[PDB]
Amino acid sequence: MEDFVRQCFNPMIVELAEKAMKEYGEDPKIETNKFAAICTHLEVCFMYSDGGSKHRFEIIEGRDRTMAWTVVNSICNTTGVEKPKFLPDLYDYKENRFIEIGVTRREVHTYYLEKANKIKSEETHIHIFSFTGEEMATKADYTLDEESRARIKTRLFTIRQEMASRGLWDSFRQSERAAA
Ligand SMILES: Cn1cnc(-c2nc(C(=O)O)c(O)c(=O)[nH]2)c1
Ligand SMILES: [Mn+2]
Ligand SMILES: [Mn+2]
Repeated sequence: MEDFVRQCFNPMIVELAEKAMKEYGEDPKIETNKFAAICTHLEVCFMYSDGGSKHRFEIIEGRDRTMAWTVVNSICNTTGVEKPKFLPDLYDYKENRFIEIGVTRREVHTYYLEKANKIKSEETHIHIFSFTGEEMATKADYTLDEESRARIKTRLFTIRQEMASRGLWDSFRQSERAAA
């Protein structure tokens, strides 16, 4: 499993996963499912930011916690936007709002209401992707164009197929159900 992760994602993502893992106190060699999930969340987040005009998105995910909070504060103190209570993943300079990306292995609408009640924000936008090509967003506003969202969708599934081609998909979808 660990070997798969390291040859499936790019070193830059892999390294960023390992960092966040050790911060929480988690061993990337023992909890290899959480390893793969973080790598995935990262990738999805980067492809999502890619998706706008050059200066559009601010990437909050992947940074160091302290530095990430400093970024948020800078936005709130400049746009007027209400400060969130938990760390989002992006900010949209076009739609004047924060974004939270999720990647789940259970239902889009199940994961949505777990994240929304956790943030309790009438301003932070939400967007959930699935390993089955499904998506849900606050007020059904999906931010990006069809082509962009479809690419991430495609990719997520390619990983889903890839794990299953080694018999790691069952264990991976079970582990998220084992977490909640
Ligand atoms: C219960 N749980 C397990 N993993 C997460 C989780 N944590 C984070 C995080 O920022 O720590 C995410 O961005 C994310 O998408 N999921 C939450
Ligand atoms: Mn996050
Ligand atoms: Mn997220």
